Amino acid sequence: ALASTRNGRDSQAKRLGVKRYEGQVVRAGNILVRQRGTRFKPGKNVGMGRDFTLFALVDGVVEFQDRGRLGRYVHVRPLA
Amino acid sequence: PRLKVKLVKSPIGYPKDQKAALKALGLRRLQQERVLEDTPAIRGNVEKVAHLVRVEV
Amino acid sequence: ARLTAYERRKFRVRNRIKRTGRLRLSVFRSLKHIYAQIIDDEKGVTLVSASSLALKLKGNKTEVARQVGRALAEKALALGIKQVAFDRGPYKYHGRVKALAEGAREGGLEF
Amino acid sequence: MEYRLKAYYREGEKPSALRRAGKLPGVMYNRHLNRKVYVDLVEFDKVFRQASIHHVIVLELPDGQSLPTLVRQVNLDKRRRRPEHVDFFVLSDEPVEMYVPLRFVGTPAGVRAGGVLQEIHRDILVKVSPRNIPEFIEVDVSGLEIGDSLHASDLKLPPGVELAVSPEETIAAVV
Amino acid sequence: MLMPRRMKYRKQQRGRLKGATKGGDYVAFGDYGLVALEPAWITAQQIEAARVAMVRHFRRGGKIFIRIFPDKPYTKKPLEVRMGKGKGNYVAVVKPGRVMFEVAGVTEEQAMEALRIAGHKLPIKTKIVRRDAYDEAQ
RNA sequence: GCUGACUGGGGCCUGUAGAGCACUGAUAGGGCUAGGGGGCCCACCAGCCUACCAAACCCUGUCAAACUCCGAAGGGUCCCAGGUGGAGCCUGGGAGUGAGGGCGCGAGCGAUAACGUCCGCGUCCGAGCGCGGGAACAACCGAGACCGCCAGCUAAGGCCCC
RNA sequence: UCGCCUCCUAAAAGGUAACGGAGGCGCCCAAAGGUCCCCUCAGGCGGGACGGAAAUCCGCCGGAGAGCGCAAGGGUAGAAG
RNA sequence: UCGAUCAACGGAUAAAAGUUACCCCGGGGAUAACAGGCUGAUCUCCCCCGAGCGUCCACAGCGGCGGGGAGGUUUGGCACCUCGAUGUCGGCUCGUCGCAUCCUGGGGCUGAAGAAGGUCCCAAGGGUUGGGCUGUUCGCCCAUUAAAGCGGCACGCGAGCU
RNA sequence: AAUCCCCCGUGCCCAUAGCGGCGUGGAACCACCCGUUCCCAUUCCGAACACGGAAGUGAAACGCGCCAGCGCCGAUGGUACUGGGCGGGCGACCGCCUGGGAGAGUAGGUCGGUGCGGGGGA
Ligand SMILES: [Mg+2]
Ligand SMILES: [Mg+2]
Ligand SMILES: [Mg+2]
Ligand SMILES: [Mg+2]
Ligand SMILES: [Mg+2]
Ligand SMILES: [Mg+2]
Ligand SMILES: [Mg+2]
Ligand SMILES: [Mg+2]
Ligand SMILES: [Mg+2]
Ligand SMILES: [Mg+2]
Ligand SMILES: [Mg+2]
Ligand SMILES: [Mg+2]
Ligand SMILES: [Mg+2]
Ligand SMILES: [Mg+2]
Ligand SMILES: [Mg+2]
Ligand SMILES: [Mg+2]
Ligand SMILES: [Mg+2]
Ligand SMILES: [Mg+2]
Ligand SMILES: [Mg+2]
Ligand SMILES: [Mg+2]
Ligand SMILES: [Mg+2]
Ligand SMILES: [Mg+2]
Ligand SMILES: [Mg+2]
Ligand SMILES: [Mg+2]
Ligand SMILES: [Mg+2]
Ligand SMILES: [Mg+2]
Ligand SMILES: [Mg+2]
Ligand SMILES: [Mg+2]
Ligand SMILES: [Mg+2]
Ligand SMILES: [Mg+2]
Ligand SMILES: [Mg+2]
Ligand SMILES: [Mg+2]
Ligand SMILES: [Mg+2]
Ligand SMILES: [Mg+2]
Ligand SMILES: [Mg+2]
Ligand SMILES: [Mg+2]
Ligand SMILES: [Mg+2]
Ligand SMILES: [Mg+2]
Ligand SMILES: [Mg+2]
Ligand SMILES: [Mg+2]
Ligand SMILES: [Mg+2]
Ligand SMILES: [Mg+2]
Ligand SMILES: [Mg+2]
Ligand SMILES: [Mg+2]
Ligand SMILES: [Mg+2]
Ligand SMILES: [Mg+2]
Ligand SMILES: [Mg+2]
Ligand SMILES: [Mg+2]
Ligand SMILES: [Mg+2]
Ligand SMILES: [Mg+2]
Ligand SMILES: [Mg+2]
Ligand SMILES: [Mg+2]
Ligand SMILES: [Mg+2]
Ligand SMILES: [Mg+2]
Ligand SMILES: [Mg+2]
Ligand SMILES: [Mg+2]
Ligand SMILES: [Mg+2]
Ligand SMILES: [Mg+2]
Ligand SMILES: [Mg+2]
Ligand SMILES: [Mg+2]
Ligand SMILES: [Mg+2]
Ligand SMILES: [Mg+2]
Ligand SMILES: [Mg+2]
Ligand SMILES: [Mg+2]
Ligand SMILES: [Mg+2]
Ligand SMILES: [Mg+2]
Ligand SMILES: [Mg+2]
Ligand SMILES: [Mg+2]
Ligand SMILES: [Mg+2]
Ligand SMILES: [Mg+2]
Ligand SMILES: [Mg+2]
Ligand SMILES: [Mg+2]
Ligand SMILES: [Mg+2]
Ligand SMILES: [Mg+2]
Ligand SMILES: [Mg+2]
Ligand SMILES: [Mg+2]
Ligand SMILES: [Mg+2]
Ligand SMILES: [Mg+2]
Ligand SMILES: [Mg+2]
Ligand SMILES: [Mg+2]
Ligand SMILES: [Mg+2]
Ligand SMILES: [Mg+2]
Ligand SMILES: [Mg+2]
Ligand SMILES: [Mg+2]
Ligand SMILES: [Mg+2]
Ligand SMILES: [Mg+2]
Ligand SMILES: [Mg+2]
Ligand SMILES: [Mg+2]
Ligand SMILES: [Mg+2]
Ligand SMILES: [Mg+2]
Ligand SMILES: [Mg+2]
Repeated sequence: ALASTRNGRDSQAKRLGVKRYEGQVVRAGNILVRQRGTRFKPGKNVGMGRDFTLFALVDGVVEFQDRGRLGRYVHVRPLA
Repeated sequence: PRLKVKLVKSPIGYPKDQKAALKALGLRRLQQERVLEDTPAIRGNVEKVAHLVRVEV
Repeated sequence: ARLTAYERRKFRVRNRIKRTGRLRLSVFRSLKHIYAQIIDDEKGVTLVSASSLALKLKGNKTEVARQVGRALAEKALALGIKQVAFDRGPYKYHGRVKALAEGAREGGLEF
Repeated sequence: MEYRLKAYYREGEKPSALRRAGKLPGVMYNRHLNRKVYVDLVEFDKVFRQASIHHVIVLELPDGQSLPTLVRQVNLDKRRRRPEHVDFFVLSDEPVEMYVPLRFVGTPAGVRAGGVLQEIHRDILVKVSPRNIPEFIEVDVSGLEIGDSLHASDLKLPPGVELAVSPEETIAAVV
Repeated sequence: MLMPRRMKYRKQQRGRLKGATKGGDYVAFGDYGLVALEPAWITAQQIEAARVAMVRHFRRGGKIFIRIFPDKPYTKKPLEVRMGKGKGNYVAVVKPGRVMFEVAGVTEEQAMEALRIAGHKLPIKTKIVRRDAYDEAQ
């Protein structure tokens, strides 16, 4: 309807974002980024799960890469 | 060399990190003079609280 | 029309290959010749080379191709290289490009 | 007809102070130079009411050189609407774009006294070699009738130099 | 009256009156301006009050520019208390140093005595201005 | 058992303030122009004039929580240092609390009302109705009361008399 | 009005209230799924029988405004279409 | 692997609607109705501007559209003391104060000949009737009058009455 | 063999590499080109993809230059805003200190740069 109130909803926050930043040490499996579209693409030693979710493939440290119109990139550098 | 930091004004009513700071200079009561090295970390806290304690070299 | 069919399928197959992260056995083929170049990316660097040009052979372009494959294996295997992935570029795996690849086993392989 | 002001230099000396001081921060530049300068506000004002990015201002300043500037920016701060700072462009001989005022000459010249006059531009932007700078532009066009839009090159083009265009736009009309 | 057609959203949050006019402010169309010394929500009905005072002031003659527009919807409840928002019931946000109004094609002594009337219809203090070098070229 | 708040350096994350108009929308003045509002000459396709309608388009000029070509200060997190503190982490025993309030800043609701209401970050009262200033006054300024002193220096605020 | 999703509020990490502002879900698809191979939009202008603002065809221009089963967001043609 | 609008969607039972002015207990000023308080949208009264009407027009008398305030008498907002009780409308009795003045006194202007009015200024000393109707306050009406004023005091006043 | 230059691949920076105009290149690379027997093709078409070729052409495409009309990049100075510290205003809001500091815009910039490998000249 109009007045009484037709509004009132909202959904739960999804706690989305970057979970490991540059030069943080990770282990195989650690998810690195939680995100909706392809907003960061998977890099070197980095997986992407069906919900667009990026994880470390290998132990290591995380480096961020901005490739211009190729988008932004997350890799894991071994010395695992 | 080293700085002489003395508490001249009460921290009552200033944000908690401003109080946390005087613990890093380990200043507790008022008037308290303290003598510590001039290095950038010890200088950071001294600056943060500069509206309370007065400094000298 | 921007960015042609050629350059799309071009990128398409490279990108897929480039993920698995092997050494890349890339294949250019002109209407006259057929060349093949084994690359390591992340160093952006070529390792082994083979051409119908620098080998100066001719007649039956396919048969010429099988040769520049064996030519590559032989030179390549000599540096330790055994496993790689076949780039196949913007070319149907068929004919001349097929032939160089099936001439590139006997030597480093899985094609 | 011809204008000069003064100018001084500065390095430190926070703008707020200078501005309290009756003076007026600004900068001097061109392809070969960029330099920090100030002027007197009350002095500058008298000149600029006249010159107004239309005529050339020759500065002065110490050394004493005398520098052939065009004023290419004035930031007035919006609350008090009064200049907070000034851009002084120094000329050398290479063509440079700029704004020439416009002399509308005639009577309404057809439909006289009259339709409505409607001047759509008091200026035009034109590329000009500094040496010859056409201090105004007589535009008559006694054709001057109801409804038309004169474009650009239908202007006199005082001898020196060409438009910074666009060749097709709206200068005036009557209705 | 003055009002948009077509809005994306019917109601919209109040927000602040913080700052200086941020554009508008330099006297672009006319010989004389009326400039805002204070912030305020100026109402479609105050604007039209001022516009008419001026045309009435000269001859049906002259030319008038306005140049602020009431695109911000202004809600009010009835004498109720609290359940939802709404309703109804338009303003233009106006910070200091903005040119509203701004006449042309009239004698200075006309424009100025009309702009004086005009600002008597406004919730804020105002300033009459003329035109300048300072209003540049563009 | 040195890892703590806080702080220095370095990296990465972000889309607010401000601003902008490239998107989505709104939007003032002018120009040029589709369709026509049909003045009409038709009442054959025609068909021209528009101080009315008008897309887009150009020029000037603006506005936006659910617009963004841009975008600070700050904020988060990790590394390396300082930092021995009624600091920190681990296991376990005992709780109480789950009516908060004022004020400052940033928002929403409200009427650019409320000693209004609802969140955010701080603070103080709560529990500092102990002390000094503000005439008097929880929360504004000053300041964290272990005991004693017929000694000194100051804070805020004050220095004509009370 | 009550659970779930999208946006804003939300003060550039996460999180964050109100009988604050706006919308959606309670399904669907044996192909709308897996893989290999190929292909690239919408729009505009010009040309073309029946064809009209639009059916199909041909040319040029068109980096994505289209599409991605449905709301919104993010994403996306170097594909997710 | 199936049976859930267990949708009040962390889902009391397999199984459930109303009424109480005939009501009761435990609590709450955590929460409504009265009054006060904050607020002042609404209300009453000023003031700015000044299109315009007024033959003409200095606004004699009016005053559109808009703007700024004052007062705290209305209707409300809020929910702050009071629910281990602050008795509620109206009348009667008894007043007292405010002044935004109903009359009387003194003024200016007038579209004031006189008389009589209009409007605004000063002024709170005193005065400000009796009746029909209705619980009424208000209001209407009759007959008079110098006039038949508007408010505040817990909509003054129930340990004073009704 | 290094060095340089041209071509061909193929990376990288991610428009200062872009659009448009102009000019230039076929020996060699490359392309278009000759054909459709064969492998393989077209919801029709050897257009595309594919093969077997080598007569011609640098027209298209591609490469290399040069033009600043567009596009893209873009200071310095000054403001806005602001961490932290203080004031002022009934309010809306405003100012000072210290530290950080845009966006628009102005001056300019730009018709790319570069790694590995080949082929050819040096
Ligand atoms: Mg959400
Ligand atoms: Mg204090
Ligand atoms: Mg902190
Ligand atoms: Mg602007
Ligand atoms: Mg209002
Ligand atoms: Mg209620
Ligand atoms: Mg005013
Ligand atoms: Mg330590
Ligand atoms: Mg950091
Ligand atoms: Mg903003
Ligand atoms: Mg826009
Ligand atoms: Mg915004
Ligand atoms: Mg930038
Ligand atoms: Mg340490
Ligand atoms: Mg503890
Ligand atoms: Mg415990
Ligand atoms: Mg509870
Ligand atoms: Mg609670
Ligand atoms: Mg609370
Ligand atoms: Mg303040
Ligand atoms: Mg409260
Ligand atoms: Mg409040
Ligand atoms: Mg609090
Ligand atoms: Mg308590
Ligand atoms: Mg405490
Ligand atoms: Mg007390
Ligand atoms: Mg006290
Ligand atoms: Mg006292
Ligand atoms: Mg006291
Ligand atoms: Mg106290
Ligand atoms: Mg103590
Ligand atoms: Mg005193
Ligand atoms: Mg958004
Ligand atoms: Mg957030
Ligand atoms: Mg935040
Ligand atoms: Mg956040
Ligand atoms: Mg619904
Ligand atoms: Mg099309
Ligand atoms: Mg067509
Ligand atoms: Mg899309
Ligand atoms: Mg969507
Ligand atoms: Mg969608
Ligand atoms: Mg989307
Ligand atoms: Mg339930
Ligand atoms: Mg529940
Ligand atoms: Mg839940
Ligand atoms: Mg059950
Ligand atoms: Mg019962
Ligand atoms: Mg009963
Ligand atoms: Mg009984
Ligand atoms: Mg009973
Ligand atoms: Mg009881
Ligand atoms: Mg009472
Ligand atoms: Mg009450
Ligand atoms: Mg009381
Ligand atoms: Mg009031
Ligand atoms: Mg009041
Ligand atoms: Mg008044
Ligand atoms: Mg009340
Ligand atoms: Mg209460
Ligand atoms: Mg409360
Ligand atoms: Mg009670
Ligand atoms: Mg009692
Ligand atoms: Mg009384
Ligand atoms: Mg009086
Ligand atoms: Mg009298
Ligand atoms: Mg009298
Ligand atoms: Mg009189
Ligand atoms: Mg008389
Ligand atoms: Mg009296
Ligand atoms: Mg009386
Ligand atoms: Mg009787
Ligand atoms: Mg009776
Ligand atoms: Mg009645
Ligand atoms: Mg009576
Ligand atoms: Mg009452
Ligand atoms: Mg009473
Ligand atoms: Mg009684
Ligand atoms: Mg009593
Ligand atoms: Mg009593
Ligand atoms: Mg770009
Ligand atoms: Mg040739
Ligand atoms: Mg030749
Ligand atoms: Mg050519
Ligand atoms: Mg720029
Ligand atoms: Mg700068
Ligand atoms: Mg500050
Ligand atoms: Mg900049
Ligand atoms: Mg270029
Ligand atoms: Mg290269
Ligand atoms: Mg070479």
